[PDB]
Amino acid sequence: KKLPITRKFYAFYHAPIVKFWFNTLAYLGFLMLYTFVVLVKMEQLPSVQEWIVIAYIFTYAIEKVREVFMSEAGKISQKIKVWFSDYFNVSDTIAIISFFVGFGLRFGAKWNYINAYDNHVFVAGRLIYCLNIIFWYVRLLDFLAVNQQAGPYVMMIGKMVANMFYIVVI
Amino acid sequence: QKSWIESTLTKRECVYIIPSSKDPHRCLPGCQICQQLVRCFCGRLVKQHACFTASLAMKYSDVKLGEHFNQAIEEWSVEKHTEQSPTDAYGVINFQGGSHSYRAKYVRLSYDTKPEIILQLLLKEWQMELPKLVISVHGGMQKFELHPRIKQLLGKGLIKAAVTTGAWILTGGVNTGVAKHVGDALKEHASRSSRKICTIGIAPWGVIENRNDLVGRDVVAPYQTLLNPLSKLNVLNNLHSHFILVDDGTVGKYGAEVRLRRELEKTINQQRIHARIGQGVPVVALIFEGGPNVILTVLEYLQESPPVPVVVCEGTGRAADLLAYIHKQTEEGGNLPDAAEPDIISTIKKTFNFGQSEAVHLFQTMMECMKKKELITVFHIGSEDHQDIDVAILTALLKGTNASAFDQLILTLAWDRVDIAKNHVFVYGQQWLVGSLEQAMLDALVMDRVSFVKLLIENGVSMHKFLTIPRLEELYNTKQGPTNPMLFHLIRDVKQGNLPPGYKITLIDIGLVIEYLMGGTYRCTYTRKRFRLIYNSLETKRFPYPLNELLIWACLMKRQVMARFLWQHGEESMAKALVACKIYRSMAYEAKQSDLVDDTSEELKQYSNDFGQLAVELLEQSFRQDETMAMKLLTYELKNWSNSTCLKLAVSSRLRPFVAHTCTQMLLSDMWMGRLNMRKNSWYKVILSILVPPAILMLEYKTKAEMSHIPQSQDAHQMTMEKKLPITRKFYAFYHAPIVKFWFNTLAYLGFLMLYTFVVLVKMEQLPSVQEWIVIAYIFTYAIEKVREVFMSEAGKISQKIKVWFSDYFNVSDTIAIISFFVGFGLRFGAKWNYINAYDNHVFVAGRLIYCLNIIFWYVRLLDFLAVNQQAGPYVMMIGKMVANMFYIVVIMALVLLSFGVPRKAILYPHEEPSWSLAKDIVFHPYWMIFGEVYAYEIDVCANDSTLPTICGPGTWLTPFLQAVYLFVQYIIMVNLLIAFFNNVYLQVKAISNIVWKYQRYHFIMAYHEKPVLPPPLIILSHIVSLFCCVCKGPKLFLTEEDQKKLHDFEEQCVEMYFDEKDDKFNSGSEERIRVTFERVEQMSIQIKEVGDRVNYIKRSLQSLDS
Amino acid sequence: VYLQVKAISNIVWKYQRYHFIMAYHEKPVLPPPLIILSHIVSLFCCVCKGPKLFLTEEDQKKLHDFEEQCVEMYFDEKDDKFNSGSEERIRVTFERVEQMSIQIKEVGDRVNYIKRSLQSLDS
Ligand SMILES: CCCCCCCC/C=C/CCCCCCCC(=O)O[C@@H](COC(=O)CCCCCCCCCCCCCCC)COP(=O)([O-])OCC[N+](C)(C)C
Ligand SMILES: CCCCCCCC/C=C/CCCCCCCC(=O)O[C@@H](COC(=O)CCCCCCCCCCCCCCC)COP(=O)([O-])OCC[N+](C)(C)C
Ligand SMILES: CCCCCCCC/C=C/CCCCCCCC(=O)O[C@@H](COC(=O)CCCCCCCCCCCCCCC)COP(=O)([O-])OCC[N+](C)(C)C
Ligand SMILES: CCCCCCCC/C=C\CCCCCCCC(=O)O[C@@H](COC(=O)CCCCCCCCCCCCCCC)COP(=O)([O-])OCC[N+](C)(C)C
Ligand SMILES: CCCCCCCC/C=C\CCCCCCCC(=O)O[C@@H](COC(=O)CCCCCCCCCCCCCCC)COP(=O)([O-])OCC[N+](C)(C)C
Ligand SMILES: CCCCCCCC/C=C\CCCCCCCC(=O)O[C@@H](COC(=O)CCCCCCCCCCCCCCC)COP(=O)([O-])OCC[N+](C)(C)C
Ligand SMILES: CCCCCCCC/C=C\CCCCCCCC(=O)O[C@@H](COC(=O)CCCCCCCCCCCCCCC)COP(=O)([O-])OCC[N+](C)(C)C
Ligand SMILES: CCCCCCCC/C=C\CCCCCCCC(=O)O[C@@H](COC(=O)CCCCCCCCCCCCCCC)COP(=O)([O-])OCC[N+](C)(C)C
Ligand SMILES: CCCCCCCC/C=C\CCCCCCCC(=O)O[C@@H](COC(=O)CCCCCCCCCCCCCCC)COP(=O)([O-])OCC[N+](C)(C)C
Ligand SMILES: CCCCCCCC/C=C\CCCCCCCC(=O)O[C@@H](COC(=O)CCCCCCCCCCCCCCC)COP(=O)([O-])OCC[N+](C)(C)C
Ligand SMILES: CCCCCCCC/C=C\CCCCCCCC(=O)O[C@@H](COC(=O)CCCCCCCCCCCCCCC)COP(=O)([O-])OCC[N+](C)(C)C
Ligand SMILES: Oc1ccc2c3c1O[C@H]1c4oc5ccccc5c4C[C@@]4(O)[C@@H](C2)N(CC2CC2)CC[C@]314
Ligand SMILES: Oc1ccc2c3c1O[C@H]1c4oc5ccccc5c4C[C@@]4(O)[C@@H](C2)N(CC2CC2)CC[C@]314
Repeated sequence: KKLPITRKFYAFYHAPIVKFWFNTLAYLGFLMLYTFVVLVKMEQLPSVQEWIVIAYIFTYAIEKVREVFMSEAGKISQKIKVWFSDYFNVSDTIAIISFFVGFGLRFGAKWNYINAYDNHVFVAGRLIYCLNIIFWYVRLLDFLAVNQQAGPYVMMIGKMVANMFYIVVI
Repeated sequence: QKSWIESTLTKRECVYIIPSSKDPHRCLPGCQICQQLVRCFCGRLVKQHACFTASLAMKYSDVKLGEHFNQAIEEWSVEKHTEQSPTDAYGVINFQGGSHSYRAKYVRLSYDTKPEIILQLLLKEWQMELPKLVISVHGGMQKFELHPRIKQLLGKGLIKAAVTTGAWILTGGVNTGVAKHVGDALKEHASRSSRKICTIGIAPWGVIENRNDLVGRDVVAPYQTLLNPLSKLNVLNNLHSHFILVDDGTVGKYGAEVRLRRELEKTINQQRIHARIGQGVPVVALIFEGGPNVILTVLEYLQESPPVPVVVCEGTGRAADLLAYIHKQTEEGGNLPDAAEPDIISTIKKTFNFGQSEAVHLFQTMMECMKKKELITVFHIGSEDHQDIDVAILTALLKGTNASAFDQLILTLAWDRVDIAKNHVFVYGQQWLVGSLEQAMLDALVMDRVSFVKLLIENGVSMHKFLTIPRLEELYNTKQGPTNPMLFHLIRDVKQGNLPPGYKITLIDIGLVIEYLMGGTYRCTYTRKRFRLIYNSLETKRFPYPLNELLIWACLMKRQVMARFLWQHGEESMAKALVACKIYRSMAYEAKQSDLVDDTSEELKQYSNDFGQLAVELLEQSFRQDETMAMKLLTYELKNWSNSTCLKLAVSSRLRPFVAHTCTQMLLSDMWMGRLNMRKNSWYKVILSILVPPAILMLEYKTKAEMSHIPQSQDAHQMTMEKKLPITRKFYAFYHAPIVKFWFNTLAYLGFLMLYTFVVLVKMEQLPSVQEWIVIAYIFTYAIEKVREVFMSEAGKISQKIKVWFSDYFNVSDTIAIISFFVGFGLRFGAKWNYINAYDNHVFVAGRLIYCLNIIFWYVRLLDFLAVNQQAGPYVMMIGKMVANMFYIVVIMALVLLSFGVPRKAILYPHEEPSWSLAKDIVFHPYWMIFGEVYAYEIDVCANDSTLPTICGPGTWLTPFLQAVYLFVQYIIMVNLLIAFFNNVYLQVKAISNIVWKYQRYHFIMAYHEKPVLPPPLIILSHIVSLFCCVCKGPKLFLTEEDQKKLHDFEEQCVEMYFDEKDDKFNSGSEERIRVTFERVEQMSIQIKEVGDRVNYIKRSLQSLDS
Repeated sequence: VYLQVKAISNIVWKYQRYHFIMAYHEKPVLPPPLIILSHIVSLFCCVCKGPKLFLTEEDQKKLHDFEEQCVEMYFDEKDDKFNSGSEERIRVTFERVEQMSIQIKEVGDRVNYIKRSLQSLDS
């Protein structure tokens, strides 16, 4: 029993297994809040739950920018071509961009003060939230794919969609 | 200085320069030519010494002014005027890659190295193993060219002597003469056996080329093998591993190592060959094509204590062949044959020109080498004489140097060579001492020498007289063999942690390990009263069954090859295999629950499955011979294994293929019948006879002779010892049959559900109805019986009874069902009634609703009753295995569910306060869509035929698109993925479920021998009697003594038939017949070509006799 | 199509654990609501100022000996499996029985050259 006290904290928080659950628990708490935001009535100013959501997706987007620039290959345009080759990285790009399109229409709109959803710009911003949240539930399969048993089925669903295309066309 | 070589080893330089004899060559101006060409008497010339002290003396003219008083010219000895100095050389001498990389080492040491220092060099520093044989090859330098035929035999024989004994081969090192032919033997038959072969070349630092390239402290130097045309010097041989290099003067001066190599042989022969054998390492001398100095070396070996023997070859043709010819024309140790000395000395001088003067001096050496014939082994090639020189090398260490046959046998034991021991130690006429063969057995068991245990048993050693208590104390307490590092962890677990540092293990301690591994109520023969008292006293000091005692030993010491051998010898073969399956299995479970750097649990688990497979294959062999006698083998007490049972041992091991084998299933099917002959009855008749007790007496039963293979109770046996079976016996036979106890509980259980379904569907008043009290009386008395199953089951530890019982599915489900019933009955019964309207009391509602939910437990429990059938049972066990296997597909289906419900609720209902109804609404409708409900008129809420016209609003046109995607993913992808999952996993889950069903009929059927006759509404009558007879005051298979004798003869006969048909199936396979053809056609190709050469030796006389 | 897509999906899943696990050696400790604390530090230490397997010199030597030994064992067991197969043993039998048929017929002719001298030396 070696490893004094301040060494055992470095060992824990830098283990990849710990970084995973420490991102997973934060992601599940994110969806619980972002499910609350989208089911409950939205007022003019965002709620405290809704700012936490925005703070997540914003800071989550910065980390995706960092993964691109600081990955492997010296050529900057070669960093791009590798990263847009994965499924959920393309899905994150659509999810991050469409959120701030939706937050922009939501937040930067002239309110009515007599009845909500007479502003069609605010409706369109809210309805993008309701559709953007699908990206973030399907992303739980991305978290579920760490398991030895679940993982191969998640990768299987995509391969079966491609293989049955022409039966579905018929 | 970070160099063990520098503190111990020695270079040495000729610091004092004496010139050559008299003459500088040419070139009149004498003042320059004394430096240009005149050598030192060292041997090298004056410009290469460099002499840090005498470098200041070479400027005058040289060291040591002139004529120097001619007696003093010779004065250079290597002791006086040749100064020692540190290392200058060690490293890898890696040869330039030919076939492979071929590394080696070198030292460059002195001549005056002490014999203890050179021995310290080879072992510790160079990480070499202490050998078991030294083959010092000796011959003549530079001669050459064996024949091709003789090159294969002498090549193959030298390798198989060294790789099968782990030998050192001492050569000359340099590529001239012998080492060229030693290494070419290594070229042909290497098979990377340099791990076992360590050829050590002892050369000088003289005639070797590129000596200055090897200069360096810890230098991996490259070394070339190119035949230098202009040169005549010698290179090292590439296929050596270690080099010892001795310098007396310098380049030239071709001898300094003859003493040091010989003194190395003295040091090895003084070392013990093994830490159990007092005999020293033998040294042999192999003689190829020789020379004049060879004859002085051969004679120096024979004239010594100990007399090192000599092996001489022939066919090469030199002094080697002289020793072949001189030894041939000579009987036992007398002087000479008829006077043919002019024929001998003439043959001596054709090798080297001596000329009748000192060729006579060779003859006094040839008459002392014909003298000691017993230590000389000639290998005649051309008549397969003595079969492959590796036999003849190792046989030569046994013929001479007269010693005991014990000394001959234990020498072969260290070499791990039985074919020498069988064919040259166990020959006819050899006389043995009284306790020598026993000491050989004790050595062979410890050293893990299985094939010598086989040889000593065949040649007279009895294990009954051999294996004593103190000797078997030793077999556990050895580190001089392959030991188990796990046995010491098992001993401290049963002695509460005390561990003294010496700690000779006792057999009282081993028995506590066996009882811990076998588990349950196992009691070894070491921890009983009879053994402890005779263990204090120290024939009765021997064992009655020794091979039961060693088979446990071999398993606990993790010696599998020894365990498979000791299993085949002795009685009770199928039982010992099931014990060993249990012993390794328990050690495999202890290995995982222990902090070791070496797990070795997968090795033990494989060893457990090997003996388990042997048990199944003996049951299959016994079942084919006689079905009835094989069922007796499953259930007779063993009397040497704690009165246990081959079923009880296999069920303890969870060895499923034995319990699921058709022999045990016939036995379980026959214990189910009891004394009913259900081959000529029907299940209609058993049920009818439960309801009509006088219909019992119209049922065909089984006789005493039709039940000799079925275990019974003690008092049930008394009923059989006496159309037999009078009236009051036929009632005992019926109501105690397990098949009858089943239907008599099943009918009571179905009547229970019919009542408890009535109670829960019909209105409940304040006081319980008569139907409802019967229900309570059932579950109460049913709960008492479950408490009795826990306490009175198997294992003495009360908390271990708990852990086994909560491991089954329906026993956990019964616990929840029994507890939640009385929670519900408590809220139901013990509540203040209202008397104006029922179900205004929320405590009574909650009690009733628990009944409505508790009844699900009792319908699902009908699957527990349905699982007795051969066809339904495996499907019930299959349902559970399929739920576990499809978990992660269903999880994905649940995330797709939430991916749709959350946006649909968000789009369609934009004006919601926080409520727990939101959790309901995002799950509810999307779940029912999986099951056929499209909600057709709630799609497109803005349509005219919509049933939700007020939900139409901004953006509700998105939801038909969302639901189209949802159901495509659910039915068309995920439901069909789940159909496909079950199809392609069906066969291997149906198969596993059949074995699991067949395995657990044992615990099922053996439970109904202990259950009472009477069902769980009336069972309280049986629990009064069970307390009455216990305070006031399982089954066995009975056999008479003439049926135990017939059973032991059956067990022995079926094992004999097992190994015979196993050997006949192997020897009659196509794989084995092809290779024995391959090996015989190989030998026939050798002979016919060699007979084809003899018949060509015939036609030389045809031309002669035709003349 | 289940078995061959389930099989391909297992290998693809196992392949991409590398890019997955080696990504989490470079990700920050702290999750994406609080990760902005880690991006300040990452810009602080960069402007102001992957993993390796360390081995001592006596462990590199033990590793190179292991690599060499396992390659030697590879070609030996590859040659022993080929020379011990039923296909190769039949043909080496085929080629030797062919040569033995040649020799015995040709030794069978020599022994017929012997019986010419039997009638001679019997006379
Ligand atoms: C590696 C790859 C993955 C990473 C991708 C990361 C990049 C993601 C990129 C995201 C950018 C997406 C576009 C932003 C929105 C513009 C469009 C729009 O509809 O605007 C609207 C809002 O117009 C405004 O002026 C208010 C916007 C407030 C700020 C929020 C948007 C920017 C945040 C971005 C933060 C992202 C940064 C994340 C960190 C880097 C315009 O319409 P309106 O004004 O509402 O209506 C006018 C009429 N009315 C007033 C009568 C109603
Ligand atoms: C091997 C393993 C398997 C075997 C497991 C076997 C053990 C199973 C264990 C079972 C025990 C389970 C708990 C019992 C009920 C207590 C909880 C409860 O809600 O009580 C209620 C009844 O309170 C009473 O005082 C009336 C209870 C009458 C007796 C029935 C319960 C005990 C029977 C147990 C017989 C089991 C023995 C079986 C044979 C051993 C309290 O609430 P209330 O008073 O209704 O309401 C008060 C307010 N009001 C008056 C205004 C309405
Ligand atoms: C073991 C394996 C794990 C299973 C998975 C997890 C299981 C899912 C767990 C879901 C959690 C439960 C949701 C209900 C939440 C509470 C409801 C409540 O408070 O009030 C509601 C009561 O309604 C009910 O109590 C009925 C709830 C709906 C039935 C759910 C069936 C399961 C379908 C899904 C199964 C697959 C799930 C797929 C997963 C994504 C009503 O609201 P109220 O405000 O009380 O009154 C409103 C008045 N009004 C009615 C007159 C209008
Ligand atoms: C980004 C990642 C963060 C990490 C997560 C932890 C940090 C986040 C934690 C807390 C932040 C909460 C916001 C602060 C304000 C509190 C007020 C409040 O919520 O009141 C509500 C109570 O609601 C709750 O108590 C929870 C509501 C969200 C549902 C999910 C809770 C769990 C999420 C996290 C934990 C699960 C973790 C699961 C995995 C282990 C009452 O409703 P209202 O607000 O009066 O009305 C709403 C109307 N409005 C919106 C129009 C105004
Ligand atoms: C504040 C309270 C905190 C706790 C609460 C939260 C609990 C935590 C969060 C979520 C639940 C997870 C708990 C079980 C984890 C088991 C460990 C395991 O084996 O993980 C495996 C999968 O690891 C994953 O992370 C799989 C995905 C789960 C997290 C993301 C949610 C998606 C699935 C659910 C979404 C909803 C489902 C639908 C119903 C609503 C990885 O391991 P393995 O390959 O099996 O091998 C074992 C060895 N190993 C671990 C070293 C790798
Ligand atoms: C108009 C009405 C429509 C009618 C119906 C028809 C339309 C609907 C049809 C199809 C919808 C399904 C979309 C998935 C298809 C992916 C295919 C694919 O290529 O996958 C790739 C990965 O992708 C995955 O592994 C997918 C994992 C996420 C699940 C998809 C979301 C579904 C659940 C949420 C839905 C919730 C529902 C509620 C929300 C609205 C794999 O590709 P590959 O072939 O293996 O290529 C080789 C590997 N390679 C990628 C590395 C090169
Ligand atoms: C625990 C194990 C026992 C073993 C079983 C045998 C012993 C059990 C046998 C008999 C016990 C019956 C109780 C005695 C009182 C009789 C009155 C009666 O029932 O009247 C009813 C007639 O109902 C019937 O005749 C049957 C009602 C139960 C349905 C199942 C019958 C078969 C169960 C057993 C045989 C099937 C065996 C199947 C397998 C071969 C009329 O209704 P009520 O009662 O006027 O109104 C109810 C209202 N209250 C409840 C609010 C008051
Ligand atoms: C190991 C086993 C543990 C068992 C623990 C025992 C649990 C005992 C628990 C509770 C005791 C209940 C007694 C009353 C308590 C105070 C409330 C009260 O008096 O009345 C209230 C009762 O409200 C309810 O909800 C009653 C039902 C609660 C039990 C819920 C099921 C628990 C068992 C799960 C299944 C078993 C699973 C177990 C399987 C393992 C209201 O009624 P009232 O007041 O009479 O008048 C009417 C309303 N009025 C006041 C407005 C007029
Ligand atoms: C008062 C009137 C009394 C009579 C009436 C009551 C009749 C009796 C009660 C019930 C019906 C059973 C009658 C058929 C029995 C056939 C015999 C047989 O082979 O049994 C097998 C299964 O044995 C079982 O017990 C299976 C489960 C049936 C009893 C429990 C009810 C669950 C299934 C139904 C629930 C509802 C279903 C849904 C529809 C509502 C066992 O045998 P085997 O492996 O096939 O091998 C034959 C050799 N052997 C017998 C030596 C082993
Ligand atoms: C919120 C809404 C939920 C949404 C849906 C999802 C939830 C529903 C999901 C699942 C429900 C099904 C439950 C059974 C699962 C058992 C799994 C298992 O491990 O089985 C074990 C035994 O178990 C059996 O053999 C089961 C036999 C009883 C049948 C189960 C009841 C179903 C019928 C009544 C239902 C009637 C319906 C009406 C009543 C309400 C076998 O385990 P194993 O893997 O083989 O392990 C190896 C062997 N070992 C055990 C010895 C170690
Ligand atoms: C894109 C694919 C090809 C399709 C091409 C064709 C379509 C072009 C694409 C999109 C069309 C978007 C506008 C259509 C609405 C017109 C009618 C209307 O007013 O509807 C509603 C508002 O609707 C809105 O305010 C729009 C909301 C924004 C939707 C965000 C993108 C949705 C698609 C996902 C992104 C796309 C990618 C998805 C992946 C495939 C009605 O609200 P209202 O105006 O207040 O009506 C009065 C109501 N009242 C009487 C009750 C008060
Ligand atoms: O092989 C077995 C053959 C027959 C039975 C069992 C066996 O094993 C048991 C087991 O295990 C299961 C696992 C999953 C699903 C069902 C079961 C079952 C069922 C069961 O509970 C059951 C019958 N009886 C009591 C019931 C009164 C008959 C007890 C023994 C039992
Ligand atoms: O083998 C892999 C094992 C585990 C994971 C991946 C693997 O490969 C990836 C990949 O590829 C897929 C293709 C089709 C369907 C699913 C995926 C996935 C999923 C995934 O996105 C995912 C987990 N994490 C991020 C998530 C935080 C965990 C990143 C890496 C990832």
